[PDB]
Amino acid sequence: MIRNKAFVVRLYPNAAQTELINRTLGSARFVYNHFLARRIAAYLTYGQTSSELTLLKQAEETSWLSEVDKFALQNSLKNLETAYKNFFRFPRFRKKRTGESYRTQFTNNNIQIGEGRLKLPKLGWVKTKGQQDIQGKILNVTVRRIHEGHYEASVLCEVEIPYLPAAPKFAAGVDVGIKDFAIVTDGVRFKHEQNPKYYRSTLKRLRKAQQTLSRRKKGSARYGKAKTKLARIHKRIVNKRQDFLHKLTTSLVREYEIIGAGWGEFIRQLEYKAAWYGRLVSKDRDENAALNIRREALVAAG
RNA sequence: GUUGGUGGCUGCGGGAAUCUCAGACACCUUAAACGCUCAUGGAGGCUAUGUCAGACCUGGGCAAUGGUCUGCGAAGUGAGAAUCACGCGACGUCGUGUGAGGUUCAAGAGU
Repeated sequence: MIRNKAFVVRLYPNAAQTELINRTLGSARFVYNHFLARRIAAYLTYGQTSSELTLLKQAEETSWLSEVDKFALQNSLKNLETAYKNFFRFPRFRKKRTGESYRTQFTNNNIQIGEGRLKLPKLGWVKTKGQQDIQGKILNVTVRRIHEGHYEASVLCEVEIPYLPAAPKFAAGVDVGIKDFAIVTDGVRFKHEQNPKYYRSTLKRLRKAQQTLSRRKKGSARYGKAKTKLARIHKRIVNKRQDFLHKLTTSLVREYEIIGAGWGEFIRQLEYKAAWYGRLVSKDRDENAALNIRREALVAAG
């Protein structure tokens, strides 16, 4: 019943509270590159990297590392350790991107949920919009920068999600459609889920944005504006796709107890919402393909 | 140089659709296309079809035929505005601070 959910709330920090977010993202990237260089030159362990980070915080040259939140740097070091272990079971550096995130752990109520505000360790009260009601213990907050004027805080909480009631239909055969995104079928009626509106149009706008960026000189101010616009259109495409898939998968979970482009997001959302709401997933051409998928999935399940 | 009817390009409204509002518009019963302003800039920008190859393809090779915009100024470059209500400061505006923003549905995300 207790599920880990990420109440992504749009942050609206002031000038100081966003300067600090920038200086913490840069610091988490810096303490990543520095210790990656140290690890590469070594051929360090968790204790060694923690001690060297503490010395850097006390170092005169890099004293500003202690200004940013400590949990961001600790989790940056943890991510570096995991990446190094995966490469051993020497990854590339971290490049300054538009979309960069840091996460802060929870300790002695350093992070608190306000009405239209969010409390963060070095930031104070950060104004938020669309604060979905939270009734669980905060685990960590992934303060991020989608692009220049867009910040978010994936407040990971342990909120007890309740299982949904009994479902009207027993299965929903879904398969990748040619024209439609997918065709669902309870078994008799073929509800063809058409692709979300203005999806080819927004892909065309994405191509125009990519062409505009490639026409500009890197490191320029107008190049920065075009890069931000490309990031905005990427975020808009992600929002449209994820909203289409959220609505489709919630409709599938509510309407059907079983659910037999962006298909990766579709499958991820379907699986985690099936786990959350108490469902199961078994993992003429379109209609017959969907019917066969439904029949085989139901046979495998039972 | 037009009172009027439909359409969505951009900005805020957390997300999607829709809607107000605002910056521009576009056609005339049609439902498509497009963000805008100023300065600089000086010849290119967009698109359809063909190619495996400019969104270059995989040390080798291809970048063709048309339409469309464009010297009445393209790309690039620098600077700006784009919801509402209260104040504060300075000359009806400009900054600056705070607050609010409709309906339905939805909302785990990240290296």
